[PDB]
Amino acid sequence: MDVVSRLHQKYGAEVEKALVRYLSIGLAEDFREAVLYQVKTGGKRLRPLLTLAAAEAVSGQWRPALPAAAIVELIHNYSLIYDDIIDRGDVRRGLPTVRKAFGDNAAILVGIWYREAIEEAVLDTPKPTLFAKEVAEVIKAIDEGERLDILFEAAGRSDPYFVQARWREVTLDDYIKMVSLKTGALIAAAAKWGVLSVSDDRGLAEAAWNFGMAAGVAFQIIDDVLDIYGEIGKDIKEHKRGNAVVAVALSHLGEGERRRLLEILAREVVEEADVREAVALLDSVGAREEALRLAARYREEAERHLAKIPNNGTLKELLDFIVAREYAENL
Amino acid sequence: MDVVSRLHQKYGAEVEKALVRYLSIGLAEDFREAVLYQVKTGGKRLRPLLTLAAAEAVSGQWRPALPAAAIVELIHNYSLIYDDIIDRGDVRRGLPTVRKAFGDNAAILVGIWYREAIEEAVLDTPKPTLFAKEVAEVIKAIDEGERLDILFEAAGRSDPYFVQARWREVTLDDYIKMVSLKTGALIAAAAKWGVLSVSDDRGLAEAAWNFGMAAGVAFQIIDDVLDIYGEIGKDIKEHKRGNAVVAVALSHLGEGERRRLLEILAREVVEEADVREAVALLDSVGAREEALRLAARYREEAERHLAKIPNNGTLKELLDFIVAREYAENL
Ligand code: DMA
Ligand code: DMA
Ligand SMILES: [Cl-]
Ligand SMILES: [Cl-]
Repeated sequence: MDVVSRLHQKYGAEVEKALVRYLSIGLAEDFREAVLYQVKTGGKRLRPLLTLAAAEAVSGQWRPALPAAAIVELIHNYSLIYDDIIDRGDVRRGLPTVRKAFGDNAAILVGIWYREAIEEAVLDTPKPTLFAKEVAEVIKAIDEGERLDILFEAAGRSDPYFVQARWREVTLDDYIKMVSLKTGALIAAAAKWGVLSVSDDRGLAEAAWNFGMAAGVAFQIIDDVLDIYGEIGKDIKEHKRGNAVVAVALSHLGEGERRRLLEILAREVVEEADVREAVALLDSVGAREEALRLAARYREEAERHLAKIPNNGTLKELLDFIVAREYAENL
Repeated sequence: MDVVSRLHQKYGAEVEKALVRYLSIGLAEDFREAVLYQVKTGGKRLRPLLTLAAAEAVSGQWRPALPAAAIVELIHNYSLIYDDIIDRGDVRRGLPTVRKAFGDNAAILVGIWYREAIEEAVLDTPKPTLFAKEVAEVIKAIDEGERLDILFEAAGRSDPYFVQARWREVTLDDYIKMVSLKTGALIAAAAKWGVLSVSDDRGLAEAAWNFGMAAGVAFQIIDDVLDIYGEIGKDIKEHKRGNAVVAVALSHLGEGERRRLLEILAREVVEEADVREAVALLDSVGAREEALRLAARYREEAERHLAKIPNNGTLKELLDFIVAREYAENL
């Protein structure tokens, strides 16, 4: 029994109850199914589990962190609803997305509703004005990270802004700034908010934040590796320079090899043979191994921050699962 | 010089400054133009003017209400950004909409940003946790009102939810519930929030709320009359049962006339001759005059609530302008 299965057994029912409770406030009966849909499609709930484990580590209690746990999971799902609209995603967690089942525009009315459910949860935390400010900052970080990820694409969008503001160059630093915002900030928030729910120790809150950030970066990097070396080459087909292996490669490839890889990424339809050729360019500079070493760097940073947090056994198990440690080292 | 021109001269520059200030917090330079766009396209700013006039009426000061004034105008514009996406609107205030100039999906990233700018303004008010709760309630009221308005349509959408959840019947009561939410609540909030910014008198806050609600309903009704009798018959072309004249008519028309009017509204493309025929049905039961009498009812209610508020001269001028009193009585 993994730490996730165990924490789902301990915290799960209460997490699901809290999500429904905040979303249900003021919710019209004939809109209920549409609004509850995104939280009824499953998910690992890793973020709220992290929130509750962090609270429990520092204080021995997890229940006072339930409102914070619902905030972080509701923000996750709010971002997913709009992500599916923007990317026109049809499937998630093996089921139709909100935009697919209900329509793009119905999905927007749902997303708008989620942000106010998040606000109800904020008002239900131990420190409402502090949570309110951190929620605004984290949502803006996610929005900015998403903006950057799209502008780091090499092709494939029909929004004049995404086309015209597309960045000319994407460095490894750029890539790290982007994933810290898009993926890291909300995982940093999950940990930090668990601590804030049960403790006024600022040092512990800051350690939990730094721990979640680093873990989220390590996770995204690994995810990016899978999304290249497996459906082989999914991020190449999708024109992404905001991919760790690609960004690593672009930093090492010679001028002609560099120009070629960008040419492939910018192809309106990327063929199988384009993928293979792109992967060969990546391998020609050992980009995959370098990406995985970068993931190790952040995983080790997460561990140093985590060492500052008391009673951290369960959080250490979650970290290993989150950064898919066992798997990554096997690769 | 009308009350609006006068209040724009007094409050305007400070209102515009506050909008830019909250939106600018944490705003990336290359996203600035896209995000500031919706507030740089003009607008009467009637809502924040009402906020500031209400504060000034009860306390003699308007500046402490600037954060509340920015909240209400930012909510207005947040709702407009998504309204333009959902309705695929190309033009607003004589210029391209955000979705038009930047793209539907860029518009979403902008809308997401507006809600967090609204939250920064909330944190800057005299009573942050109270404002935070009222903002969540009012945004949910707008979202629900919008949901109802779309489900009150007789045709014309491609979202499975809008088609499948479309209401079978739309009564006058239904119509009033809908406009109270879609239009009234935020105008009620504008007034009430001005009072809350400078006073703990609950009776005055409640009077300002009731005053703004009633004014917003009267305004929407009149707007609906214009949107029938003038571009003649715009709401008929757009399949709206959520129109005061239409809703009045449906309540009085005989079975065959009633069935016919609905048939016209449900026509996938409504022709000129369908409009004229629809208008004749409306006139056959004096629906326009009845709608305007309903607008008078709410305008008179607004006045009774307004009478409970001290030093109310300017607020009375705004009310007349808001419910286009002079014009309505001329019609
Ligand atoms: C933090 C982490 C490793 C999450 C993995 O799943 P997900 O959050 O991307 O998706 P879901 O919400 O479906 O579990
Ligand atoms: C409250 C009221 C009578 C508003 C009229 O203008 P609007 O708010 O619909 O549009 P804009 O924001 O462009 O002035
Ligand atoms: Cl507990
Ligand atoms: Cl003042």
